[PDB]
Amino acid sequence: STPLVKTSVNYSYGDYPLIDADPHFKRVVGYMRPSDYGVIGLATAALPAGICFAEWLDPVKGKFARPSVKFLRVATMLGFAVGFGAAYARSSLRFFGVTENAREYKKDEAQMAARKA
Amino acid sequence: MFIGTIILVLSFLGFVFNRRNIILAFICLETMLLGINLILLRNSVLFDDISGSLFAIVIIILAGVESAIGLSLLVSYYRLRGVINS
Amino acid sequence: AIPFEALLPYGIIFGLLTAGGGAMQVLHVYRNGGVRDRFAIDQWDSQMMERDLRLNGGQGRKQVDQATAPEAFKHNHVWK
Amino acid sequence: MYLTYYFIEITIFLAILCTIFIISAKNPMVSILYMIALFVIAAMYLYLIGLGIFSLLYIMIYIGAIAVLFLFIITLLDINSTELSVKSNIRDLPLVLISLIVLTISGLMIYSNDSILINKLLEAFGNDYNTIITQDWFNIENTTLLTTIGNVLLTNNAFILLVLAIVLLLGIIGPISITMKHK
Amino acid sequence: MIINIVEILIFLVCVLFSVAYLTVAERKTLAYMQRRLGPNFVGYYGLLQAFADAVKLLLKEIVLPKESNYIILVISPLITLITALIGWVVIPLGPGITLGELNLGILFSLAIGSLGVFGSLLSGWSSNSKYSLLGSIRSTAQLISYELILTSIFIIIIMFVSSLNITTIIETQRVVWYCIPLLPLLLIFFIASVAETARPPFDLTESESELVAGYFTEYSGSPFVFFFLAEYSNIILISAFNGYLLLGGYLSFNYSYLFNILFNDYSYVSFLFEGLINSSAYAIKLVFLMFSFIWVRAAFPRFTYDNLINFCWIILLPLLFGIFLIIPSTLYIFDSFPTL
Amino acid sequence: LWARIYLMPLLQAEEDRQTVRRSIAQLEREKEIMKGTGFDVDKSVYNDGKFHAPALMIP
Amino acid sequence: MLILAIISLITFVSMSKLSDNRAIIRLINIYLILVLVLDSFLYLLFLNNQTYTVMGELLIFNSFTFYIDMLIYFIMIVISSLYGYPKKELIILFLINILGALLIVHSNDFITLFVAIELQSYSIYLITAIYNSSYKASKASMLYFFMGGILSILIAYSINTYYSVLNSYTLHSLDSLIINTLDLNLILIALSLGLLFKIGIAPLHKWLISIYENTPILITIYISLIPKISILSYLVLSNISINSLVISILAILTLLVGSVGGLLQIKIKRLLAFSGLTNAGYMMLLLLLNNNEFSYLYYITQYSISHLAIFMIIIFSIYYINYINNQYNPIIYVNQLKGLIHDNAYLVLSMAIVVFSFIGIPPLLGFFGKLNILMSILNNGYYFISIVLIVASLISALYYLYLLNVSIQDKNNILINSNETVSSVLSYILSSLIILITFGFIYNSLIIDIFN
Amino acid sequence: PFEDKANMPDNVPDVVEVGATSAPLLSASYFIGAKCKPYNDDFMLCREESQGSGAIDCLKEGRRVTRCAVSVIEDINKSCLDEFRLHWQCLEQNNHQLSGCRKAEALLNKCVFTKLNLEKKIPGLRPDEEPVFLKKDPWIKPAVDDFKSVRAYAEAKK
Amino acid sequence: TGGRNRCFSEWQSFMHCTAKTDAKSRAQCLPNFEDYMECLHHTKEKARLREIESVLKQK
Amino acid sequence: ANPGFWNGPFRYLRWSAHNRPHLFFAFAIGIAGPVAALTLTPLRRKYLYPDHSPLPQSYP
Amino acid sequence: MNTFIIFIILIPIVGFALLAVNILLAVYKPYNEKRLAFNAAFILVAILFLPFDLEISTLLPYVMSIYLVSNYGFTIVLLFLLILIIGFVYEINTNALKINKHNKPNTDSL
Amino acid sequence: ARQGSFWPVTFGLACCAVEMMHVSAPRYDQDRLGIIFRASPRQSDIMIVAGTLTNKMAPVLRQVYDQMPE
Ligand SMILES: CCCCCCCCCCCCCCCCCC(=O)OC[C@H](COP(=O)(O)OCCN)OC(=O)CCCCCCCCCCCCCCCCC
Repeated sequence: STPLVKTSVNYSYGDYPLIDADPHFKRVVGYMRPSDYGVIGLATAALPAGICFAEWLDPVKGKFARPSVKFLRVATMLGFAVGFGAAYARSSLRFFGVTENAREYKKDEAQMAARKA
Repeated sequence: MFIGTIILVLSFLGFVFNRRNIILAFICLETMLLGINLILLRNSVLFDDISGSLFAIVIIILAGVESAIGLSLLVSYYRLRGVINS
Repeated sequence: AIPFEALLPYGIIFGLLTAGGGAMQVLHVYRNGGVRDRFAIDQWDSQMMERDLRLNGGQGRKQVDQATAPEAFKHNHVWK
Repeated sequence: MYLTYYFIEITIFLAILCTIFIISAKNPMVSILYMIALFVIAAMYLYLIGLGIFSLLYIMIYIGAIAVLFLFIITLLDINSTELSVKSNIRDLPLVLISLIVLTISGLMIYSNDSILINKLLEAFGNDYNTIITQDWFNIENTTLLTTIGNVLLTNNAFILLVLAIVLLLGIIGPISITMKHK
Repeated sequence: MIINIVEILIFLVCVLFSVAYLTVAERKTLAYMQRRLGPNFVGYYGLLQAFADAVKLLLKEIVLPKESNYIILVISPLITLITALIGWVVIPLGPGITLGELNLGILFSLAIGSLGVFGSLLSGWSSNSKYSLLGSIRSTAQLISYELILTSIFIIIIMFVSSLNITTIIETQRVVWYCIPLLPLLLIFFIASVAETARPPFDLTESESELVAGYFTEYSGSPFVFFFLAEYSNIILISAFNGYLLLGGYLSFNYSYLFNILFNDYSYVSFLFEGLINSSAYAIKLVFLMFSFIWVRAAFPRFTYDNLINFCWIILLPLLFGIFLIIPSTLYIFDSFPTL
Repeated sequence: LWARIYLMPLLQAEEDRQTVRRSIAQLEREKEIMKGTGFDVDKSVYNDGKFHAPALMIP
Repeated sequence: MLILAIISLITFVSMSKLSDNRAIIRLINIYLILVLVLDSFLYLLFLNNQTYTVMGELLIFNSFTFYIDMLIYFIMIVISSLYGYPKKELIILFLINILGALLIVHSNDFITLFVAIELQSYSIYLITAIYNSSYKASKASMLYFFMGGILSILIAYSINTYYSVLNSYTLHSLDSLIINTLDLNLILIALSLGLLFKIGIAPLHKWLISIYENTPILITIYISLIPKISILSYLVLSNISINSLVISILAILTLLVGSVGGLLQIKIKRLLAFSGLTNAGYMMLLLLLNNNEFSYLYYITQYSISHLAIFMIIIFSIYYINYINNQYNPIIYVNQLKGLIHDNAYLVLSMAIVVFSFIGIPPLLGFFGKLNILMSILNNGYYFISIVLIVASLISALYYLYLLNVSIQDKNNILINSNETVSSVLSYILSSLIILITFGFIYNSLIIDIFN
Repeated sequence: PFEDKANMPDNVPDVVEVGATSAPLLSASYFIGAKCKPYNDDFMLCREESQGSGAIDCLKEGRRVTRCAVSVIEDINKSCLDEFRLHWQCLEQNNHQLSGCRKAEALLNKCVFTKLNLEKKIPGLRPDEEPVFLKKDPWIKPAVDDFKSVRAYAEAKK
Repeated sequence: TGGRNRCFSEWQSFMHCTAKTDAKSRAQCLPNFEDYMECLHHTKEKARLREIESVLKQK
Repeated sequence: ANPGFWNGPFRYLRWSAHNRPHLFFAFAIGIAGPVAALTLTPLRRKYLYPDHSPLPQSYP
Repeated sequence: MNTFIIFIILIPIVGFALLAVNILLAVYKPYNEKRLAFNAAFILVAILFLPFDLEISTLLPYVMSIYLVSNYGFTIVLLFLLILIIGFVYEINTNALKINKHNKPNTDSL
Repeated sequence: ARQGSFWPVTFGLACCAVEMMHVSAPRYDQDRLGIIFRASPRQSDIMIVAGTLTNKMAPVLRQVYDQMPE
């Protein structure tokens, strides 16, 4: 809904970040992709220390110091963001097969129940 | 398409035979980017609505940044702003 | 009170553009005949108003008074 | 047919007459004074060809910004000019430029359509002779639009717009980090 | 063919006679604002001073050995031709329904107001004086920096319009008195409008004797009246341009003229009257605007170039980019977009 | 625009008869010009058989 | 996820105290983690190398282009580590140069291509003169700018003629048009020669080389490698002209002779600049092919790792010279590094194996770059171009071995008393060890790209 | 130079049409809509299905769809002659701002639905339609000085 | 990226030729393709007009 | 005089909007744009569909 | 013809007219008596002027047809303005002149 | 026309320039007559020498006098 009969094609999995529109498709959609996740939702948490692992990467930036001072917050943000994309890279698929395929168990039922759109 | 090829070729061999004044060379290289659009626009007019003219508005918007980087790099053809030199 | 002298140049600067607007209105009703003026409805009056010129002047409501379809216009122009 | 209003299209003679000035000027900046005359002749060409919109775009953004910037530079740090096209500086000019003009005329001939001969080289020069195009009438054009369709295509091809956002980003960050010289 | 050339002569004599008496008008209103009286002596009443001054200052004509005459004999004619006069090609609401202009309005005015700037720059290029051309580059730099935030705001007010021909803004604005009542950034347009046509409280490159006893070049003679007339004519054009879009033409008494012309005339007696009151509306919206120019001439002093570029590239422009982060946003929120 | 689209068949048919009547009459004129020597006036240039419009006419 | 990184760290360089040696550690680790958690697209990459298209104009070829951007990320991580551990505020435009290069390795259609080659070229024009307190860089940047402008309008004129003959733009719409109107062929070779500005094909030859010697060494590593792989990776991704139809073969003949006839050079930068030119000329020979990309995809990495390696080795060799050149450029003469084997000869061993790389002795690189190149040539039948490639390899090997023979003669007076300078040593050791142990896993890649 | 070509002939294989008249048919635009709509739909459908094959719906639909419009304008020239006439007379002024004559609209529409019993079905269910009595809008400027007495008398007599 | 063209009418009857894989029949699209080309440049149109004006020249 | 300092954000936004406020009140508009653009999907509560059209070619 | 072409043709001749009035009757008799420096803010202002013009040239077709791109052209141009406004937040941090000579350090004695 | 506008250029050296700027004062206004002086010797008509005139000034004064229209 929400727009005209115009279409927005995007089958996006790359290094230029995109998302999805309201709806008209058969591929992965916008709001359903953040849901239908798994216990890999801490994969974004695994990167949340990894860019915060730059302190472990500090092998003597200056002479004889450690613990880079509080811009790690910034790094923490990037430590979120890339991992968020990595969670958003967990498009298992939208109703294809021959994969892990919990979508036919946790999203086939939603397309069954929502029988008015 | 005589109208665009002729201005393109004259800008080009003006950029060749330019044994005076670095900036005349620089603006001949600029006028190449409007010798090409007189080709592109009349090909789009002879064809249709917006197919090549989208590339035309692209090359205008980018020719701006061309001249911008060319000036802001020509400023550094020397020392910077001004000092003793030779 | 108000400046009786200073609003006299504003009075003539008012009156000049006033007469300048009135003259445009008069010269366009005399140009078009006793009607208002059309704006650019682009690509569309060149269907519509050109068709009116192919039939008549001004406007008319009838069935059809054409002859050889009132001489159907076809535009031609040189190659670029 | 209003005799001059048919050869008002052939303004290319003023284009080549301005461009023959553009490489042989006296001062270094009377040339770029003539460059805006070249651009406004290009605008006259585009208004005549059926697109006055891009004429007014060129007047707004070329001689509004970039030619203004050429004049802006050429005030300060003015380069040492060789004086004019002297005969000693017109040395080795004709001996390659004549052949180059011929070869580039053959390149304009190589822009022709499909003939694997030199017949296409003569065909484009006679392209106006056998032909004058025939316009048509309005079959179902609902809404009026000239550059609106350009933005419609800029919505369909949105990604190049979001990337030339990055090229304008570069156009502003570069001149900061090449001339400001932070302390 | 004869009607349109007498049309164009009426409109040219209106604008020329207008900008002639405008300088006497502003000097009078400065004078009453400066608690004195203006030109009160010239000839027959005291409305005539500039009309004698034009004939006066023709008959001077010097030239300078530091400069080619070929540029300065034409560059004040350049801004006289293009900046002053053919900005009126758009017929900036030639105040009736009709104009002397076909269509595609606002960006033509943009292009010609853009075209005036190197008319100023090449003017200041002259005479090869190492203290002069830096002042020229100063003038032109602040001039383009406020051109940009004329441009980037009257392209965002037409986001309530979306139609680029001249009239459609004006027929759009009669419902709301759209111009200032929905948005007061008119005032920053106004404070932009003193800069891009510098008749300003800024006076910035008019460092009249701070340089070697001359400010611009002192190209006196016919180039002086050219520069003088073109500056004042750029003022009334950009003031009309304010009264064109972001201040309104077509005052609401013509909207109420449905309750007046239907009580006055029977049926279309040569359209005799409505163009006149419409012109009256646009004229009183225009001269009341430039009365504030003549205020701000004599209210606040010059404005200090470094702070002027501070005033462009630091404050007004980010407020501006916020303001068209919301005017696409708010109409999208509240109901919807405009058609064309 | 809805108003305009209710006019859109009508006006186009107004042209369509014309672009029948202008087209074949031009072809008949060229039948007069090209008679004598046998020639493919009576032949589509487009190799698909479907009706096209004449263009690029010399005046 | 590069655009998010750019817009993040342009805000991060804003409101920074001009320390500006930490932000590159953040960019290095960010690109490292992005590669480490974005390699998971390789499973969804290829069943039969199924392409995936963004909006009709951008292409994602999951075997080829998904390896090319991984190489871009890899060499960027190496460059970013090289600036860590003399700098100005510049990694924003390093990353946007990367963005442009990755767009041209993903560009299906010419509008995206032209935008991105020009974005890329603007990045090169800027990076050439960030070190603005030079007289070398000031001249080199303007020269690079003017000729990039010429070659830019050559690009755009080629594609404008392409639009003039066909109202489409995409090479997807070329679709084996076998009537092959001759101007389509001439347009396409014009577009080829236009994109081939960066390789400096022997009529376009000399101008790059003075630019390479007039940049600092921390820069000429970066722009002897980025567009070298970028424009050619575009040029092999779409095979423009199946063969040359003798136009391009003449260009590479006069290149691979007439740039290896540039033998006698005393300046280091000129020397390995010609090296990186001629080894780029190599991979132009399989631009002359069709349906062949494995040799190209393997030769990029199994060249560029070693190109990066030899630049990193002569970076490490500044410490041992007992003379330096200008503030921006340390080591420009070959004869500066004479007795290096009497210094830390393990790096002499690394320099040895990475120059024996470039000559192509078998068990590390050359029997896997040049072997794939030669099988791709002789698959087609270009019999003459094989033997001229062999002559090019021998004469290239001569000035290659010039470096090792000046590297290990005898030192005048230097052995040992020092402090250390390390923790980037694992980078050079990683490149050298991956150079001389690829013969182990030279068959796993042969299966993996057979399945992609 | 947009020179005009004005050739003349007449082609045999069909009965000739009857053309239509000026821009005042914009007033009659909805009036041909609901009556001649299936004719319109079949015409444009037959045109679109014959992919490129135009000039073959002329004898069937190019005649038929014009016959319907000629019939409608003859009915409206007998039914509500001056009610049509003052309405387009309004509507040729005011740039064809079709908002600008929305009071003589109601007169003409009441006359049509009285005698020729048609409507104006603008398709779309969400808002209100043709009776708005604007109340936040752009009604008119010159309110049709020969026609305000007409709708006033229609409020008076009817 | 193809706006409402004056030559769009020959995409479909070229693309429906390449709907099936007869671009590997390699000739089934050539009438369609060169009709697309004559929509692009009007070449044989123009030669036809040059022929008829040459016949005009000899009267 | 004191500039803004980040580490107390409720304090920072105060001693931003009080000492260098002229970018604060810009970016308040810059956050009033898109955040309010996301608080509309309940606030329209299905208010209206525009329903415009080019030519409606119908079906069989 | 006949509409405004008369204006843009009449006006240059009027300019030459009021010029060429007093070139003849003004008295001339011309008797007698009738490198450089810099700053970054005198140059970078006009250099950075140009991209912020032609992004308005980018924005101008979008604001021409704001309709026909509903709910989606808004999103794209919001992303465009985000990518541009971060360039603005880059350039706010630096562009100003610096007064070179104003010192204040405390004074010490032995 | 020459008698009406009549603007000078200030040369204005001493106390007599204080009375000159008293003519620009509102009591005995210049602009009730037309006297609107520019600070530029080419745009001028008459050259009011006010104040005393030093030996040091006089070449500057004659040089101002020469760059002044006829
Ligand atoms: C919220 C709901 C609505 C949403 C839509 C919002 C639309 C609102 C309308 C636009 C908002 C108006 C914004 C006005 C911008 C002016 C900002 C400004 O001038 O900043 C002052 C600044 C001071 O300089 P600085 O020292 O650098 O400041 C730092 C001090 N620590 O800069 C300066 O140096 C001051 C220089 C100003 C020069 C002005 C000269 C006189 C102008 C007065 C004439 C105008 C009056 C006529 C029009 C009024 C009509 C009523």
